[PDB]
Amino acid sequence: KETFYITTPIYYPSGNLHIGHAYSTVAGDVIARYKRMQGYDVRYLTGTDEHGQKIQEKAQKAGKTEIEYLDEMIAGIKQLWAKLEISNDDFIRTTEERHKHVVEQVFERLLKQGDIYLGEYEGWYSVPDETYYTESQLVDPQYENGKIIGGKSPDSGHEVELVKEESYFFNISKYTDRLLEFYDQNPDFIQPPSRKNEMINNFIKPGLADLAVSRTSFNWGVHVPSNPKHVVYVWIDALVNYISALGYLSDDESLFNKYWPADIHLMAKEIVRFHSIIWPILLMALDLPLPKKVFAHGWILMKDGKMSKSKGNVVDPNILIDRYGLDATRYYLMRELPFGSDGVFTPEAFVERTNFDLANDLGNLVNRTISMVNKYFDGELPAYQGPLHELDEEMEAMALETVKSYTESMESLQFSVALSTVWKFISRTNKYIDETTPWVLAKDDSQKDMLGNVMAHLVENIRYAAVLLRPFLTHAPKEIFEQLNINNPQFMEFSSLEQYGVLNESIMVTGQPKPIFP
Ligand SMILES: Nc1ncnc2c1ncn2[C@@H]1O[C@H](COP(=O)(O)OP(=O)(O)OP(=O)(O)O)[C@@H](O)[C@H]1O
Ligand SMILES: [NH3+][C@H]1C[C@@H]1c1ccccc1
Repeated sequence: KETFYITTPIYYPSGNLHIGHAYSTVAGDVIARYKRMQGYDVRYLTGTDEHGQKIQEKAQKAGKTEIEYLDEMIAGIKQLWAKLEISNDDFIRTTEERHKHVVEQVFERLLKQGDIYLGEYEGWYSVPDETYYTESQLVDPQYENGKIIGGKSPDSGHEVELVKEESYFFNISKYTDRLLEFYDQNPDFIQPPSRKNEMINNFIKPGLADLAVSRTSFNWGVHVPSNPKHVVYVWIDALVNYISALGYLSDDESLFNKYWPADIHLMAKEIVRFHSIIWPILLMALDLPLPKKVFAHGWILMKDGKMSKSKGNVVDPNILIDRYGLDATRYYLMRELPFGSDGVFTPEAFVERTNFDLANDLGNLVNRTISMVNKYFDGELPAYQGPLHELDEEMEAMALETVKSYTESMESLQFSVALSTVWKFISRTNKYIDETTPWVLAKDDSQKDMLGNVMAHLVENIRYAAVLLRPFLTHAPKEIFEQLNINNPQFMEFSSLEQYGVLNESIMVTGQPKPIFP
């Protein structure tokens, strides 16, 4: 079996996760499930970014130890992934020894190699962004005798603080030409490629400054073994999760050798710089292969901009699932919000997706079909014979073309296009009923064969849609197979879509049709 390794960002458990976090984790889940159905040996990693002042200050404010705070927050996150039915193969916490020990080895190795040297970081820092800023990067900067003496982060808009402490530096500047050479040789590395140029212009052109990779002013993080008063910079700590979770630097590196390098790192656009500059340079310094692709999706937006945990301008996925069901929540996120751009959430757009696409187009397609099979054939769906109706040959071709087009969208992580292409077919299947007017055929017994043929095409079309939706919807496909009494597990797999009309034996469909949705 060919291997496929996909990761989400490990999220800061600094508050309740929102549909932004759900998008990343569902998107990763869809690709994992898709890749498993394609016959790949899949590992899907998610986790939590638990070190740094951002978390430590949240714990102290809550009046709790960092670890009690974190266990309570991680509990909330793991409840959400369970409810969203995320098929992640592992959950990595940066507070785990399997992670901390790898971060220790990596730092000690880069110190020994001389990539890391002791200095002092004197400059601006955003605790909420866990990001170093130059004075020119600050928004609403404050001037005093012609000097910038304060300002806000350009990312979060939180006030930055002045840092002046002993710090270990990683000489990332000497890897600049090698990184630019890598981009020249691998121009498809960031997807979509429209994110690459802004990142090079913003972060490499001005000159790769040496990265402050340790702190002495607080103690919540991995301690530098050779200099324990130093704590590893949360972003060095965090990035290592992708290889630490595979048992890199452990006795048995079988998981590492099998799944590294990662096929896809998922993220939103704001942390591309960490995954596209610092991460590849760190991997160069450790002499490890680079990730194959960074897939950076857009932001889910509200009326007041990017949906943000710290801001509070949020939509809780727990509310959406409890109120409208899981299928509607997963469908909305993947369909309404194209991967390669930003998208505004509205409750109106959510209910329209939920009611018109799921309940009406798909839900009513299944109900119409089973109702007619029960009415005309007393529940005995006649076996597929061939394209007996003059519309069938062309529709059977559309079924195959839907699978082909769907595949092309899925391989480029164009989830919204894959789903749009499936719904074009679901719409055409509904239109097949309107065109064939099977109620007219039910009159004479001379048309009983053709009526059977129409029923067999409706059901095979539904089966195609159900199989293609298995990565996206975890409830609807199983419910559809149950109600149609399709029990062959092979007829739920991608290979069964290779030739139209697999149901060549008669089937008793459910005598008690229930709504597929919610
Ligand atoms: N608005 C959003 N749209 C899409 N994905 C998002 C959004 N917000 C967060 N994410 C996902 O979570 C990642 C950022 O993780 P993080 O824990 O920093 O969330 P946050 O809401 O931006 O945090 P905070 O508001 O506390 O700064 C993104 O890279 C993406 O994977
Ligand atoms: N904003 C931080 C969550 C993202 C992250 C950093 C490094 C590795 C994985 C995830």
